[PDB]
Amino acid sequence: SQIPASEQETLVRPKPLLLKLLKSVGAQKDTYTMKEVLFYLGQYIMTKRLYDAAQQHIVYCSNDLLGDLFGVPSFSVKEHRKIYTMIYRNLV
Ligand SMILES: CC(C)(O)c1cc(F)c2c(c1)C(=O)N(Cc1ccc(C#N)cn1)[C@@]2(OCC1(CO)CC1)c1ccc(Cl)cc1
Repeated sequence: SQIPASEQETLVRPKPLLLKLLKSVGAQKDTYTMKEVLFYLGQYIMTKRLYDAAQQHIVYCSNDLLGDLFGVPSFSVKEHRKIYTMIYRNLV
């Protein structure tokens, strides 16, 4: 665990383009726990194949709405506080 359980559990409201992303992989609500947002972001990453076998912990999100939302061309799945901060930029 890198992120406290209580923080993972908290209900959040995605801004519209993050909601678009979540809805494109089957999410059907306006509010989610951060853990739920992360689950659907993972579904999106795996669906769009934003990964590479040579660097298995890197999400390659350039030229993708996810990259626009997070403001980076790539990031490491191991850096959870950095991921949370990128999500917070996208919550109401
Ligand atoms: C192959 C690759 C690049 O290594 C990869 C891709 C991937 F999509 C996931 C992982 C790894 C991984 O470990 N995940 C779980 C995770 C990672 C970090 C945090 C935080 N803070 C929370 N959860 C991901 O989702 C996994 C899954 C849903 O749980 C089945 C679809 C995931 C979710 C969301 C984000 Cl933003 C980033 C990553």
